[PDB]
Amino acid sequence: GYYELYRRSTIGNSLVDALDTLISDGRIEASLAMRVLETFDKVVAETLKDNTQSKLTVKGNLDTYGFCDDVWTFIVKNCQVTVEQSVISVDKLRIVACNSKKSE
Amino acid sequence: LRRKTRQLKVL
Amino acid sequence: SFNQFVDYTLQDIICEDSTLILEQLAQHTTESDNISRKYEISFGKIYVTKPMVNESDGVTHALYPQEARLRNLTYSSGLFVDVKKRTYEAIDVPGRELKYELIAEESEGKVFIGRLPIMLRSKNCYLSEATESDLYKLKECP
Amino acid sequence: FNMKLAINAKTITSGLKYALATGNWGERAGVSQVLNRYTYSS
Amino acid sequence: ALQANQTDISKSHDSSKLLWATEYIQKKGKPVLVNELLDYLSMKKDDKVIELLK
Amino acid sequence: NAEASRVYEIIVESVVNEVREDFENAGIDEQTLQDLKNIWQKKLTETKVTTFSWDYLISPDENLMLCLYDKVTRTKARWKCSLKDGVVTINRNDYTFQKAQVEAEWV
Amino acid sequence: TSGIVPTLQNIVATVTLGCRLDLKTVALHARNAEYNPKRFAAVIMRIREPKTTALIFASGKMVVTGAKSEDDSKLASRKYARIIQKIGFAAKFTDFKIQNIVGSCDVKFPIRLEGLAFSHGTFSSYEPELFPGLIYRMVKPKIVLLIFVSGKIVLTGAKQREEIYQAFEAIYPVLSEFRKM
Amino acid sequence: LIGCRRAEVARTFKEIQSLIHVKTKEFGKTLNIMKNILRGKSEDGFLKIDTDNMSGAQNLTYIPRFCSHLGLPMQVTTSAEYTAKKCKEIKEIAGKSPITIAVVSIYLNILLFQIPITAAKVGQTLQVTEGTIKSGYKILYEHRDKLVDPQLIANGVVSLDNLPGV
Repeated sequence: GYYELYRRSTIGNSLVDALDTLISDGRIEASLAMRVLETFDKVVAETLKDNTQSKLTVKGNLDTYGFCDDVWTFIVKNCQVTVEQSVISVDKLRIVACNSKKSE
Repeated sequence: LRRKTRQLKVL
Repeated sequence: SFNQFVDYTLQDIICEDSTLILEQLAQHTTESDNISRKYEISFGKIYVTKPMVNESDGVTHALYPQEARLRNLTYSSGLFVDVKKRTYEAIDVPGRELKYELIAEESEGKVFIGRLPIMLRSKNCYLSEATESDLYKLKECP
Repeated sequence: FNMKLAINAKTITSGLKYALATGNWGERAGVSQVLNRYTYSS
Repeated sequence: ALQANQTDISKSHDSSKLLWATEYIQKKGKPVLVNELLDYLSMKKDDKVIELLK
Repeated sequence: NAEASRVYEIIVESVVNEVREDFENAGIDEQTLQDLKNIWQKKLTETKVTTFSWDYLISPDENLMLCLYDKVTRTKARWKCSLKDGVVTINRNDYTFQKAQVEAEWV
Repeated sequence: TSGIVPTLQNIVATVTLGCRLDLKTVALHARNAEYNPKRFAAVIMRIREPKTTALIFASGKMVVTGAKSEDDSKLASRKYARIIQKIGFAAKFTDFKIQNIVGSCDVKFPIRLEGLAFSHGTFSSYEPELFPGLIYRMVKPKIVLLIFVSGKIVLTGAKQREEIYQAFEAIYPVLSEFRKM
Repeated sequence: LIGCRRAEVARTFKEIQSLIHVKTKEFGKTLNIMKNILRGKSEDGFLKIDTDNMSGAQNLTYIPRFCSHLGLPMQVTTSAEYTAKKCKEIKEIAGKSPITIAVVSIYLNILLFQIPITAAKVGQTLQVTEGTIKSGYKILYEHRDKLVDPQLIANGVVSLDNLPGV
């Protein structure tokens, strides 16, 4: 198994908001829903690292950090991000990260 | 139980 | 006799037992560690220094026979050998014959093996190339 | 593994020095003697 | 959260359940009867637990 | 961002190409696939993020990002974070990256 | 006498909270928490306004470092205990003991550390190849001093002000006789 | 290490670590403990005057060995000993390690005597960072008059204009 994060993203919330309608309509069962979420996370973690080419950096002040369950949570405030340049100001940003070690 | 290291006479 | 010994017999003695091979078997309880290692230390060319002496504090300087006689030192010179370090690994599959390959850790590199006492007026001694006036400067009898 | 501990140079050095200082050729006696410096012909 | 962190005591096998039962009867200084033990674990109906413990 | 557009395109294509065999194993009809693709497409368009072609206690429309850290270190005030393989959601805008250096100052 | 008083830079204290804690729950619910059970057997929590760092242990022990004064260490320990109570553990502030008090100061003259080691060799160890400072271990009071060539003195191992202050006042006469230029 | 220091044949921690694969921290701890034990034994039994034998720096004893390793002449070795002795008067560099002090004095005298050995070669021989040697030379460049042995320039074997500037 792999890490379980990407339902909180834009594709993930639309994913669960589409799968719950199929749960209500009976178009998918619970085991099939769990394994399709697991294989979605697997394929996202597989193809998010090979055929993409963008850069992004952030500089700011962290208001909160946290480390338990081998995840890192950050709440940085008044931070500027640079893409590829293109600079975007951020009032508040939350960062959730996992380790490089394979789970299970 | 097996001997870990051994000497080889070069030939 | 000493010139023949230093020129050829030292190298012959090194080259008869130049290589030394030690095999570390896998000793594998599980098949995840089925590798056998083969560490070879190989001697090569031997070099002889000019006659020298190292003092207490690590200072190494050229030693002359008059100084050795006065200070009760051994009129000797250092012997160095080339040592090259082969290492091999093989997949320790039972039944199948082991085939070893280098991991390219072939380090090689003169290292000190001891001091050979030098007979005077031989090809290694300082007094062989010295003229009569040079012998008088070195306080050696012509 | 340290090669300076792998090679004991004192083995060769002390062996040659001992066998040339005392005439015991080993580890035949009187192989090496103190050079006679009584006369040039001696 | 720490009362909720303990999972269901209905494991997939019977040896863990009898382990919990003998742990409870060891930690209790007096002999206990059937219904309090069945209240201690998560099911009440008669199953393999009572016959194996007998 | 065209990069984020094609990233989400290969996400939806590879996910449905993996879902097809699972749906064949489950036994449901092929009608359950293209309507699923269309509702994914309509919600990703209606989110309006990326274009397409089809006192000390921890307690959508939020600038937030999901990632995977490589190496996090800390000095007297400075926080260095080497992060990798993430998705980024600032200002209703999604971004991706390979590496990310995060510099923070802790008061 | 001495014209300069040392300033404390770090105070380490221990507090027993009197109950067992769940480091998992306090790490998920505390703000600035560091729980890595395979790296250290404690959760590491730091706050801003006294600039301290606590190591909360599962046995209810708490080690608070980073404080500049004993009152700051007391206030920080009370704030951490209040944090634990707001997380929801019955952590009574039972006792508070300060173990390590370290302070830095400047005598503002160069010091002959080799001569100091030669003179007070029975108290001082000087290994400039390892560390560029002289370690002087006073027997009364038991204070370890780090002497540097720039005049910087680091006094550690104190339990209150009434070891570090007279440790500096006793090391000053034996440092005034070792000056350069 | 204690035997070398007591025989005034003192080597450095890098030398003893090149011989024995020992961690630096507990090597220093063991050395401190054994020095305390030896001082206690001296106080209990026969008393010995240290007269600068257990001193941590001992930078004058490292100059001839390092000069021998670099193949330097005897006058260059003596001038390096004089420079290392005069570096103790300099406040800013007296806090440095004795190995670094000896190496930068030796390199300064090498540049003074036009010995064709580069700072990289000195660093490779004596296991000192080339940047550290260069920084030590650039900071001892200011104190050229005190460090360089006066009768050397009186006899004209060396001159202070030979040292490259910063």
